[PDB]
Amino acid sequence: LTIGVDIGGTKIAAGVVDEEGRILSTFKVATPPTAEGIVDAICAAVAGASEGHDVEAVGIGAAGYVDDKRATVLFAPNIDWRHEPLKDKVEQRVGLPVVVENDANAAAWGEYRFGAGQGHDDVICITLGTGLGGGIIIGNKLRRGRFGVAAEFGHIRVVPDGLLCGCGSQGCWEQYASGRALVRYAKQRANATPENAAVLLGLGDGSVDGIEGKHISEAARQGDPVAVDSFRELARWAGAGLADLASLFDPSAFIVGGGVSDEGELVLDPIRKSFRRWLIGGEWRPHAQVLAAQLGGKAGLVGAADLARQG
Amino acid sequence: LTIGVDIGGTKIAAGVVDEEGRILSTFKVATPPTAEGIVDAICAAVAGASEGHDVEAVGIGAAGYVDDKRATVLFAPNIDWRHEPLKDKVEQRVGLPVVVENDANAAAWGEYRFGAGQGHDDVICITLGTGLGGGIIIGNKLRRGRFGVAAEFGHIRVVPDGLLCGCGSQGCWEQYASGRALVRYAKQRANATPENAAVLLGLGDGSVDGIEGKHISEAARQGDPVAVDSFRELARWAGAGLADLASLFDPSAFIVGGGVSDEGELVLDPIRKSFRRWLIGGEWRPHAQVLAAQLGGKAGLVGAADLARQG
Amino acid sequence: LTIGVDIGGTKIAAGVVDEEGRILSTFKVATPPTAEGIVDAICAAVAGASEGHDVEAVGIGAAGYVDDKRATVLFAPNIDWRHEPLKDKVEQRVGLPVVVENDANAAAWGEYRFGAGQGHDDVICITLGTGLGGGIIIGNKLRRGRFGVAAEFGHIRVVPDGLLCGCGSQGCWEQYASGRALVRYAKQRANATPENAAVLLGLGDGSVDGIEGKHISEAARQGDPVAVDSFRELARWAGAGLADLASLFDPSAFIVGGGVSDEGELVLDPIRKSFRRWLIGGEWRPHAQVLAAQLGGKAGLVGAADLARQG
Amino acid sequence: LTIGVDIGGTKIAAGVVDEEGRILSTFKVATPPTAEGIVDAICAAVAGASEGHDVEAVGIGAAGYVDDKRATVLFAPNIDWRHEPLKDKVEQRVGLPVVVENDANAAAWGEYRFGAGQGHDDVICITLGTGLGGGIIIGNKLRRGRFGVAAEFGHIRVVPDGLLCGCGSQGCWEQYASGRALVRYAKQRANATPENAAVLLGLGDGSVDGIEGKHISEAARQGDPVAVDSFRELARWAGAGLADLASLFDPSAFIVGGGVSDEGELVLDPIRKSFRRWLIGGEWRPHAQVLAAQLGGKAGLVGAADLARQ
Ligand SMILES: [Zn+2]
Ligand SMILES: [Zn+2]
Ligand SMILES: [Zn+2]
Ligand SMILES: [Zn+2]
Repeated sequence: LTIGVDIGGTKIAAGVVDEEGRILSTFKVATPPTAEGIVDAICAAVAGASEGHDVEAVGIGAAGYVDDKRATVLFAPNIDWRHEPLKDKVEQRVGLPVVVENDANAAAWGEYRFGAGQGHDDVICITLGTGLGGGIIIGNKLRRGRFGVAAEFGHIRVVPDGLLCGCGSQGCWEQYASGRALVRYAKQRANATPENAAVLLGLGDGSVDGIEGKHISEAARQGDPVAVDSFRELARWAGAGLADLASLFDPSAFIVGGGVSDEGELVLDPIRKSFRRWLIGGEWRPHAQVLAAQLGGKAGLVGAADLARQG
Repeated sequence: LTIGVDIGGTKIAAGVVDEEGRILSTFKVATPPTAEGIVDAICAAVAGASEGHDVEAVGIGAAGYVDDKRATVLFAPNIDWRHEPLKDKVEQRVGLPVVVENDANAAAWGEYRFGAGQGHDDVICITLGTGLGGGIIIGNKLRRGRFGVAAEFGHIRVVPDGLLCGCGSQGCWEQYASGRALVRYAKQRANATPENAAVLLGLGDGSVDGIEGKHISEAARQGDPVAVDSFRELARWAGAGLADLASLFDPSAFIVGGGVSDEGELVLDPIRKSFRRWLIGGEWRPHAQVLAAQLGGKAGLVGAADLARQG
Repeated sequence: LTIGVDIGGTKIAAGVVDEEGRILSTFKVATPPTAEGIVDAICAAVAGASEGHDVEAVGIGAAGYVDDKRATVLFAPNIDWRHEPLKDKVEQRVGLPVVVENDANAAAWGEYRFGAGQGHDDVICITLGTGLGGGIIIGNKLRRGRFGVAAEFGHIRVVPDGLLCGCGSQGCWEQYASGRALVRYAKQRANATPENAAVLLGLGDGSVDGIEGKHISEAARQGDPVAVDSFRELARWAGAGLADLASLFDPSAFIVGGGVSDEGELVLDPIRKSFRRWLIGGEWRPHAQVLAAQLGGKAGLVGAADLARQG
Repeated sequence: LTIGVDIGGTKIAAGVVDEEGRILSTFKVATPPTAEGIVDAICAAVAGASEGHDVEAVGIGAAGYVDDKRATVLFAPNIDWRHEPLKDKVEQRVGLPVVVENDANAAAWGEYRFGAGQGHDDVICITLGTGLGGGIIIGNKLRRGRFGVAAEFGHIRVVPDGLLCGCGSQGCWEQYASGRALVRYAKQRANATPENAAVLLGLGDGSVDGIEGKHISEAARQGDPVAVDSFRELARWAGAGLADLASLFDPSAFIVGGGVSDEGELVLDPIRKSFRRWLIGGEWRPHAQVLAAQLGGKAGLVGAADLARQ
């Protein structure tokens, strides 16, 4: 029995989780803008979620690069952590041992252990959020890398001299296949051909900026030409990438979750269909599966809890 | 005590390799023009290399996708081989256990176990030649992939819609970081500004296309502006690539070898400099060493012989 | 009243064309393998077509860089002409006044003066064949540029570090927007997803290699999915580019034509839809029309003739 | 005898320009925040400059898409203007006839008629500022295009699915060869190897983001390895471009001017050399000349002036 925490931009969330990934308790606080308030909000959230239960360790999913010690947040893009010991600060204050994991590595292990990855051995997970993140599992282990920063798939350059990424470099995959990307793609199309977007503009404020990640997903189901076109474009870079990861890792299966994948096979099919249409030498090689995530949002919590059991 | 085989375009070497990766007796045969005759020449070579030696097992470097069961060449670009059961074929006609490995994988592992990898756990190898290829070690074991076809690095797409590649896909990395690329960039630069290739051209037939691989590594070490600056361009693509593999697996070390690196730190240093510059991170995330391969060309032969002791 | 010449690769055709651009007599002659044999063959052609006809001039469509004096082929890619004085040669030997033009320019002028171009002042014609080619008409004149070599739209570099081109460069538009292109796209796709290209692979010989341009323009209208997707890919590069010519010259009408446009609204339409999708200034700038090319094959001859009317 | 006007984010300038492009007077008014106020400050500036002189017309340098009718500003990326009838509004409030030109096109014509274009026919002008803009001259006539929005070189896509542009499409040339681009390249390379940028970080504030356009040109003329390498990187894209315009227009000359070129052959020689390294089939074809722009900052103003006489 253990507790996991997903540190998710709007809300932090803690929970007591059994050996089969069942949430016995949830508790949530509004994420702080500050640096040190996160530690304070985390313990607050641990102490709320423990709720009488006899807890052994605590695993935290932080959105940022976490080290190979599973101890420190090396760098987050938003929140100012400079080599900040998060294990050390929280261990001394909730008494119990702590382990810190990359946010998506948590999700990755979450889906693999209790989700769509059950009964596979070699598995790559992607998540399509505002950005694009993931994790590896090879041989039944999470693979952090030697320094702890492995599978930062979002910043594999896809387009040289590409778009400015939120990380510094240009052309990162995260700027072409993601929730950010999707919206760019809508707006671009939307601006040129306003007519073939009457159902999609009719959802926001009517004007070319009122477009949001939700508006597209729905506007597409009702087949709004521009909406569905923006999924193709996404599906493209999405699939391209999967094919590149397929060339490098050759998994049994990719497991695509994310906010924009909790939409279903409106998105998942085109990407599976792009992947196939972009994989190399498929004639001779086995095609990996492109499965969707089962645990949706919960992944990282459960992932983190169970990752807090490993040595 | 075990034999390794390296199936070269010109010639097929079969050597006896000991526990410590030491070639005790190489033996050679010419590479016939047929597909089916190669299987004879492999046996012919394993015959003669094996004279008066207590041999246990035999590994084969295959220039194509090898499966996970390590027994068939699924597809080779230059040998007419399709689902060709090289293992069963040779196992039957030599009388000793056989494994078949990807040629890139053998050399990757050969370097990891007896070469430049010693004392590392997570390692990614590249070798630059006509092409680009390599292998992966994560946690002390070669990682072939779920289906046996991993680390086909050569073909991670680096330019969308880019240069035509021999795997039939546009924009692979092989096309930009490889002896073949090196040459292209020289031919372009030399043709733009002939005045700076006073030395480089003099080495070939004084002509526009005379340039060949060797002539550049010669012209470079002789401080020739075009030949030194072609290596700068090969560095950009080579490094930028490693920086991306650094995001995927984030190893403790890249090991960079093959024909193009035989020329030494003239080639490797500007790469190491490119790698550092393209690396996503900054001064928080630590850098993976870029080491020179030690076992030169014998990598494939040696490493194959060791992969013959696995399971 | 005047004769034009279409220097076809398998025959040479001289034609008598009136003030209203309608062909009277037409005399063809085998294309010889020798360079000056084409001169000889042009003169024979000219003679044979000028039967009891009051002929004033002879315009000649040459597929090379013609100069500003409309006289020398400065370079033909196939014919061995370097600085050939084709105007003075052919004048001397047939007694009539002569003028030489780029073959795309003849096509361009023909279509502006006798096709989709009528009632427009500023117009840009693109003809999609093995390559791309075109011509500028601005202020009702053809615009050869200072040195003669205007309008080589084929080789304006759309993908830096892209595809090696006949012109000797990488990433030229020609390689992305043309027959040669469409076919890549089909082959890449068909080999990726055999299942979907079942009609396309029928029309040829079963195999990926057996695919040919005309088989796709058919397999499309029967709605073969691979063959349509390949027409999307083309329409993307063709429109993307048109929208760049639109930002350069800002014409009243583009006129897309030549081999893979004479197929019709199967193609023009997606292009027209892809030009609007990529045009910048959606809501403010009027949209230039995308018209289909009325004269088909004929144009080169008809334009050459009529360009002979002035200087 | 006529009046040109130059509408610039900091100041508007309206001068009197004779037959040979010579400025005889110059008046200036600070540029107000409203769209509806620029209208007035322009009237103010023409009234201020037409002192004593017999002016026959006004030409106006609009920083935005102007139409074929030389009368409307269809959209400006800064000035809040949509289908603004600037010609009519001004004509009626000064009493002299007015024409409204694209600002790049004003500049082009000025340079072609009075500066480095002297004695050419087919000529393409590029000005290299915060962004890249320009104008096309073919057969001694500025070419505005069918709808007047022609010549907009800045936004030919050089890198597909590339950098975000201020027109909202990705990849535009403006994002790769321009004052802004120059800044980015400087920053990137000094962040990559600060040791070769000691001289340049000095001129700024020791710090990677304190880098600005002026700082770099000075750092290069003191041979600062990074400032130079960042004009190499500007040259690469600047020529590649000029090379593709060579392919389209084949002019007798490109005239490269504006903010970044103010620095001279330290910038143009890299470019002039890149243009050659990217020109298609340049042993058969004749090469266009790359020439330094003569009239510097004034071109737009002189240009607008003469464009009021065509
Ligand atoms: Zn990034
Ligand atoms: Zn490839
Ligand atoms: Zn070309
Ligand atoms: Zn733009």
